[PDB]
Amino acid sequence: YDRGVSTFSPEGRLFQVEYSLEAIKLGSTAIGIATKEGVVLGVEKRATSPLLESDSIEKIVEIDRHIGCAMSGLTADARSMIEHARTAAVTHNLYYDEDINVESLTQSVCDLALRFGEGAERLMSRPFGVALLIAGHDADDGYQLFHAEPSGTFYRYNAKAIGSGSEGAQAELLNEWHSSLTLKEAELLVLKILKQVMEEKLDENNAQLSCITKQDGFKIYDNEKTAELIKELKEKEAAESPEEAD
Amino acid sequence: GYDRHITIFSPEGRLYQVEYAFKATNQTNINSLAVRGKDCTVVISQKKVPDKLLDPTTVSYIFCISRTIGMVVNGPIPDARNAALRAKAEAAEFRYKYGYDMPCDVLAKRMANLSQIYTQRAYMRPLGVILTFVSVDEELGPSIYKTDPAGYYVGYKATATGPKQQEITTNLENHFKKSKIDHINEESWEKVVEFAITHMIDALGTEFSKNDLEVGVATKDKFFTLSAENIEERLVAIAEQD
Amino acid sequence: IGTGYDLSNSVFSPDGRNFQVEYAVKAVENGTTSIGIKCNDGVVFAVEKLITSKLLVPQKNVKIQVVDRHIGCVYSGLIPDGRHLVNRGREEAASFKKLYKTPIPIPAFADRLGQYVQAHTLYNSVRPFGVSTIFGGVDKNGAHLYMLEPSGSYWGYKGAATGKGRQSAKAELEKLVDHHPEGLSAREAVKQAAKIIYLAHEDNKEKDFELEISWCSLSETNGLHKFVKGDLLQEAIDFAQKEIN
Amino acid sequence: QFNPYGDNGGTILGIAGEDFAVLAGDTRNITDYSINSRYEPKVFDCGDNIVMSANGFAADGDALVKRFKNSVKWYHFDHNDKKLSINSAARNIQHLLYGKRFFPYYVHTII
Amino acid sequence: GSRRYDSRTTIFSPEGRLYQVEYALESISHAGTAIGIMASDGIVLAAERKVTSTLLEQDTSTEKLYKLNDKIAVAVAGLTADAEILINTARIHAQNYLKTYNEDIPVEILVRRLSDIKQGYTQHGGLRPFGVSFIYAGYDDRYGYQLYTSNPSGNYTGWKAISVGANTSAAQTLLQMDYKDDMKVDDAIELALKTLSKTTDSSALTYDRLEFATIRKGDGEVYQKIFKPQEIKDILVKTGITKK
Amino acid sequence: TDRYSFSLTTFSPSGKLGQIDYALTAVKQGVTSLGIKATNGVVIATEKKSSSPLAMSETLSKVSLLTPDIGAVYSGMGPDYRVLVDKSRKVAHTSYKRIYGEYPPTKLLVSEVAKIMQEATQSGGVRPFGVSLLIAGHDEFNGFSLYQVDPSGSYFPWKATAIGKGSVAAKTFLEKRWNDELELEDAIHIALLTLKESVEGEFNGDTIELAIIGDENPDLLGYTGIPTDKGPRFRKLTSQEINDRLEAL
Amino acid sequence: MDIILGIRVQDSVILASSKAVTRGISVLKDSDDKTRQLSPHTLMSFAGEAGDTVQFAEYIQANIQLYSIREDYELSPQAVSSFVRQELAKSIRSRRPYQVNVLIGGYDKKKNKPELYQIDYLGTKVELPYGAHGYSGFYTFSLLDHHYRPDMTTEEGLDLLKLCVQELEKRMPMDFKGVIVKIVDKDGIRQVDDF
Amino acid sequence: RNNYDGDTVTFSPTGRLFQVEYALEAIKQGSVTVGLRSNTHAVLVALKRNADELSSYQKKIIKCDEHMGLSLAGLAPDARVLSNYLRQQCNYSSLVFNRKLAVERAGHLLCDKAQKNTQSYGGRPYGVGLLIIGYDKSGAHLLEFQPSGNVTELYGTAIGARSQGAKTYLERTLDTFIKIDGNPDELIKAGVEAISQSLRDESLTVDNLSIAIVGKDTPFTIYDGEAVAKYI
Amino acid sequence: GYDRALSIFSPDGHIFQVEYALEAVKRGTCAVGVKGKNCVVLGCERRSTLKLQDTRITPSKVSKIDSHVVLSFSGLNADSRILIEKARVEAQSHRLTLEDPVTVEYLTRYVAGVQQRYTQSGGVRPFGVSTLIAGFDPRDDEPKLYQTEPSGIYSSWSAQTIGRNSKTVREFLEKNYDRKEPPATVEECVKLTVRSLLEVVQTGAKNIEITVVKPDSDIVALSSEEINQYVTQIEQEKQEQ
Repeated sequence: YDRGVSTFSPEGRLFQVEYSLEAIKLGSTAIGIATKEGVVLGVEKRATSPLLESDSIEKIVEIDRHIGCAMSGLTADARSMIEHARTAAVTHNLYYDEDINVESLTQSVCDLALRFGEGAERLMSRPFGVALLIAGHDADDGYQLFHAEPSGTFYRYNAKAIGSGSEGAQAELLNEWHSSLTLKEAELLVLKILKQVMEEKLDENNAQLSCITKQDGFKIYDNEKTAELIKELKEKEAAESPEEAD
Repeated sequence: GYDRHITIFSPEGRLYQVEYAFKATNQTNINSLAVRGKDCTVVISQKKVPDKLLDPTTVSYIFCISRTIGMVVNGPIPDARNAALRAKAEAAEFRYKYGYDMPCDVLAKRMANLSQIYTQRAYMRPLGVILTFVSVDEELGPSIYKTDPAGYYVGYKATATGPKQQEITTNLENHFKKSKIDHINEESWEKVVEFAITHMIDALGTEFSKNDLEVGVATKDKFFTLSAENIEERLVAIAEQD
Repeated sequence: IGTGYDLSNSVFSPDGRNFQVEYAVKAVENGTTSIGIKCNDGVVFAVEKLITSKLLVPQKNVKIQVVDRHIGCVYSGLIPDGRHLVNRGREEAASFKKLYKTPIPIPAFADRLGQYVQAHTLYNSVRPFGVSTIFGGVDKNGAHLYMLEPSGSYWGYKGAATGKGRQSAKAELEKLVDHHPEGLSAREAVKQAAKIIYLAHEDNKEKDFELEISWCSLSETNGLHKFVKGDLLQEAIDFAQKEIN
Repeated sequence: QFNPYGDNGGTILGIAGEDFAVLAGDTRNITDYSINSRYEPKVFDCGDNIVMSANGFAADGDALVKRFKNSVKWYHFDHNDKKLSINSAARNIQHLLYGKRFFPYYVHTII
Repeated sequence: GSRRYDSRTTIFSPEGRLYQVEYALESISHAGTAIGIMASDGIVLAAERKVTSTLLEQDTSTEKLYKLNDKIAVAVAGLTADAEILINTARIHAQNYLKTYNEDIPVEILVRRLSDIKQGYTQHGGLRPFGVSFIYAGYDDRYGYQLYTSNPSGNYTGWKAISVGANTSAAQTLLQMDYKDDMKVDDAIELALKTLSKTTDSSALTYDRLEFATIRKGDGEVYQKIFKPQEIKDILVKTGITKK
Repeated sequence: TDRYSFSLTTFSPSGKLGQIDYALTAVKQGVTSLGIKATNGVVIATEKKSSSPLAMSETLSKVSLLTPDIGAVYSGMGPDYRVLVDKSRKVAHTSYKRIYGEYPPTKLLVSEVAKIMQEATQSGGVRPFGVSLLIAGHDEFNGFSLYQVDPSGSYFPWKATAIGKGSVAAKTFLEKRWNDELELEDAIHIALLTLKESVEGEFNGDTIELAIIGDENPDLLGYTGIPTDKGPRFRKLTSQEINDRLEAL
Repeated sequence: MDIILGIRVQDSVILASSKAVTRGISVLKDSDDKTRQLSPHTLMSFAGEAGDTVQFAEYIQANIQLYSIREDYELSPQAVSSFVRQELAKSIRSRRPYQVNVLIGGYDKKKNKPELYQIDYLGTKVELPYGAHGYSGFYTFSLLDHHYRPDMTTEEGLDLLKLCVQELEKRMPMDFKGVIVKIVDKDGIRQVDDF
Repeated sequence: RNNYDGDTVTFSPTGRLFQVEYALEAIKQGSVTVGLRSNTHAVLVALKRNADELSSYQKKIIKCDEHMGLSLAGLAPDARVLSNYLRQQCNYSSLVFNRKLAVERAGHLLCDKAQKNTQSYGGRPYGVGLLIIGYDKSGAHLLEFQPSGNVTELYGTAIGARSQGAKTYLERTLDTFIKIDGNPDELIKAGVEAISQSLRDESLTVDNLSIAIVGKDTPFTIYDGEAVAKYI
Repeated sequence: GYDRALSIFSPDGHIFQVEYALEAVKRGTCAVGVKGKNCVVLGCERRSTLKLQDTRITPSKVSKIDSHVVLSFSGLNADSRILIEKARVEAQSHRLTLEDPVTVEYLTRYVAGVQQRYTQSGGVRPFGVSTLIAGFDPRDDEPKLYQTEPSGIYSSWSAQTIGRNSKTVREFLEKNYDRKEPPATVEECVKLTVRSLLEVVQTGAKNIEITVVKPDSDIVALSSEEINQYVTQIEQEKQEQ
């Protein structure tokens, strides 16, 4: 408190930005994988009690029919961001009779990240405490997955994990991704990585899946199809034997 | 703690920033004297031009606020010029709004109220300047009114400000106690200038040349400052006295 | 008694000083050398430009700025703060001209800049300017040369100098004032300014320098502020190179 | 009272064929019963193979043309040099025009 | 710049408390004692002047008991100036409700308005809270006789009998020992005077150190009676606390 | 830019407003002033402590007129008192006279000044006033009144009191000397006696200021022809009158 | 204007409002309820400029419902009338004033008495045994001046309203397509099914 | 330091603004970019940096106007803000005066925009360095801008990590590349060599390389992907 | 005017003011909500039981936002009043602009958004209140129960508790609540609620305040005698053991 909110560290970084990144590190798990057949987003619900109705954990939201979003960290902040995204998308339609590019939506969202500080147009006190995986499809750059941080910076990942297991998960992602990956393969991969990095035994109640495809747009998987995919991955991993002990 | 940094009360009930501004008022290390004549008012100040690269005509701490009011400042020249501009603007606005020239004491009270506002609000810092306004008010005659960074202001028969202010004050006091009048019984303003310079030489104990003094004179409906040669003529007259 | 009087601008110390202003002055002393010389019919400004590398385009990266068509300003210290101060001074001059038709007199412009800086030394939310500015020109009352410090204090000079080699320059200037009571000419003032910049460059002799000279003279420039270029610039440079070596 | 509107005459025409379009205009700029210029074009190329003409009040037409060209420039800046669809340009022109719904551009527009 | 000097008056302690709220409550505890008692046929307010001097014009002095409207009165404990600011705002709010609805202001509405003002001061603006505690005594056609209390925290509650200021613990103990739901206004007056005399930090209760008020129904109209020095002296000598 | 939007006077853990107590401390070191209420007038008095004999003490007035029936004196910081008197005159004119056509009563004007001072103790970026005020007024429905206003924004009605350095010694002297039947001259004499103790230098009409809220002075009205308009009740005593009353001490 | 009538009977208040809304030379609707239930025991009929009427009515309804929820209490009809009058009187001197006239009928339970208030778009409020807005009064008042009686029953009030409606349908240039009649009493608000 | 590095409004006793230096260090800890001009062209070669191998390479060159662009080094959002301001200024020039904004004036505007932030409480200096290439009525121009507010015109320079290698390569190659007039590919190859002179344990690939070219008869154009394969 | 950033991030990634508001919540009276098959019960704790307190006028812990949604809170009472006023105003506004009463989810989300804005705005501190919002959607019989915390997070719960000793009550609820068999009758729901409260309210039944919500805006507060009946019936079964 002895310094300003928009103060630089001697290393050349914004304190509040790094602290919000730490808060994101303490967040739930969100993994996205983009392939030529579509993008898949999977999140860990993380219900803090058995009496919490796990359905009321909406960590995968729809920005537009062609843009979906997954959140990690202080999910409350994400609310405002989501609004700014959704309206912006529809506004780009109203002004141009076309769908807004994924990169354009992500950039417009990031334009809010560093709109904090003191002084004053009044700006918010602290940066956001949530990171976003924004998946989408447009006719210009195909299927796209973006990582958006409260640092105002956004990257484009072929696959990205954010949250708690985000470190270890990312490593396995780098080992299991290829340009010829299919949609079902990406679904099972997200499920496997989530089952690894989750403290709880992964079922259809503490995890949520969603996919953006060119045909059906952004669709969130219901509990039944997610449970069927979980059983499929269980059968796959249980029946695999590529070992050579001797 | 921080009661020494802004204009808030210390546990002893004092405002340290006001005291430090008072201390800063003497940064110029120049002494100024002011006296009232029979129908005029004279202000003398030490003109100290250390650098020869300086244009000696630009070095001055006496300002012509209006056609009638003059102001001599003890303190740094930035705050001096700030107060000068503010006082000129106040005098002009008063003349416009109320139809007559702003009186000496009225301008002094306005500047003192501004200094008081600086004394009570945090974002404004006091001005490290002591302001002596002199004129010949059409209602009060010769008038000398002085304000300080504390928001205090008062009028004098004759006053002095500077590092050696106590000496000059005691000198004037003694002279007036011996004369038992509150002014310099002289019809000519040049003789009152000579009196002021003589008594400042006596108090400070140093000799002055024409380039060591600023002399402002306020007569009815005029305030001016003497040139180097007029000051030299006054010094010649003083040297030829007994 | 106490500590912390230097952590906030406008805070008076127990002795009666604004330590932030003096720190800004120290920041000024770290800058390159810039001088001004008032001749009989005008003023001449000169400045040293430290050549950080051969990659810099010569004769570019101008350091002397112009206000109205008759005022010249050269600032030693934080170049951006000097540019901001020049912008504010140009605004003041535009206002003065629009309201009074006549171009702003040099003393009026000086007082405007001084009030601006003095205001910048009044609040704990604004940093005092980190530059010392030598400016001036020719108005209806002849030539005027002024120098303004980060404290808001400004004065009229026969000659002024600031920066690293200021003392060197402040020496040479004092010679001229003593050896020319009648006054210098514009061309001779330009040559002397080139010489003085060359001499003061020895205090920052580490890297090479580029000379930049401008002048406003009633007869040589007809009262307009103009950059000395071409043959006169080469003459001044040769004069300085011969005098120093 | 000052009348902020005026008429400069002119006539523009637009036709669309199989794989082409054509926008034509007369080059005569006039005022009242006098000619201002015999060659003052008003059918402009804006890029992305989009031709526009706003005929009527010359000042409002020029203002609208400049605004639409600026809009296409910023649309290229803010969307990775994406080509501006003709329908997208039409919607943006609708919004440009309706911006002054209560002080309209006294021009009939055709792209 | 000015950040180093900001005390941040509206911030939470690690435990979940408001520093300035607690400190203002302490300042109020160091102030005069005020007691309100609600009876079946009226309400009584009593207060002790901490300013004690024989040269104090106690006649034209009203520093503890104030009138909001004609049916609501307040006993104050704490800073008198903040109290007067809040009293002016409360009178204005009551008169605005009257002008809008052409009906007298219900007591709880005024109390909640003042409490919300206080809370706003304990959540934004970075200003110090009001060091004042209020005892409201009023009558409205909905709940009848009503006794409320409010503190700098912005919280308000209702009471049959309550006390604020100094020695509130002993006063509450005595009141809880001697209170009955079926008391009358005179019994409430006696109880308030006895509690003040037992919880006073002075020698003994005297008329020059007391403020007294009664809201009664004596016809079907309520009377807001602020006691005069002689009336206070008479009720004191009648209750046996003094003699003359 | 005035970023100081936060309170500079906050509650300490001990339940104390530090700046209020420090303003009271600054008041205690001020020169002693006093007021005394009689049956037919009020009296306010204080010492005119000049800095140097070269300074004209009459040019600086510690007793000032608020309304033709209400005057005020102070103890503490001169400049705060001067700006407070200016604000008080302006608020008496605007917030009352321009609404009811009459000058405000003493209690309401004191309440307005108390509101100003409380805002000084609670608003952002400001310190409390370093003064204490003794205001003596007269209105038709409340008669004569004498009030004291402290930096805390609180005010109290006094039959007679004093503030400043020698306040306590003065106040005790007033307790043994006051009664509810004094005439105006008796109050003047008692005020002069009480002040003579709390003064160190000379004690004459040129070193003391004293004003009275007594009878109406039609000679000070400046215009005749309106029977309903009587003279002002406030009058500052001349040095000649002060010395004449001292000659009979 | 539209037909907005009200009659205060012993222990009830009856409000009648035309069912026709016509824009241009076409009757757009013949079943328009020009009333809004401000509270369970206070109803308000309205008529005036198109748009402003329903806007003002629903705004007043929202404010009254918010007050009822906030305090868990129903405002007396007098208080609701005073609030609506103050709103209209503040509106008249605004940039675009509301041009709506209202009749407010309510059964005050604390007094166990029916009350009827008439307010025009200017903010002139009156408590009358019977009231009307627009040209309707120009007829109905006369009838009432002859046929009203303080000790009437709700059925007698309905018959008097039927007489007023017959007179209007006989001597009015406009066809208001009948009226909706509502009764407000101690048991709340009901709507006469067949009038 | 500890008592003088909390704000941009506080001067150190030596006369230093520490927050400005911290922003400069934020620049130094960024991807490397280099600019070089002759008398007919100006080229920016940027080495885009990626988080990991599954991430993209953050864009480093931004187009401001059909005749002027810049490359960033450091904070991307501050670069976006400054580039949008520069776009606005060039657009205002073209619309109000039918004039292409001079590169020198653009540098002046950026310097003043930064000085605004390096003197006011409640604000930080920008955290990115910029290299501006532009072809105006005065020829080709390259500018280097630091958030201290200092902008300087150079024949060639470089910023980011290990920029000294590229700077020294340009210091030696000055007399060589200043003469590459009327040959864009050779100037691009010189820039690629300069940026290679600042590589440690890495090789230039189409994914991490971005080129920008402006000049006479050549609008400011960006080359990414296969377009840069001709220089790898 | 005052825009000082009070709620900022800490080096470990924590917003301290939010956690201290949560602590203030942990110091407030206990509140609990339970969902039945067709009803929702809200129970609240009374601060011991003082005798000089007037219980007819003191505000109750359960406040109605609309005719079909109720709100209980734990923490600072004043912040609760502010949130209740804002929620009632928003409910009336949604009725005015949508011609349909708000859903429990929508009101809950509005309150959570208000709190989140208060955790990210300058010159203001977060709310020291946690809220339990209960009710039934319009023309819908499915019970709705939600919880919001000072941090701005909102979530639905089969049964939940907030305030002091909420850990013990939450354990009791996780023990004695079968999702497959929610309390089918209102009596069973009230009994489970009063039992869960009595696990912490050692004092008498006066300390318990129960309200029951049933579809089509059927909100009824239980009398102290009914609470006494429930506590006596549960205690007699406990002694049987």
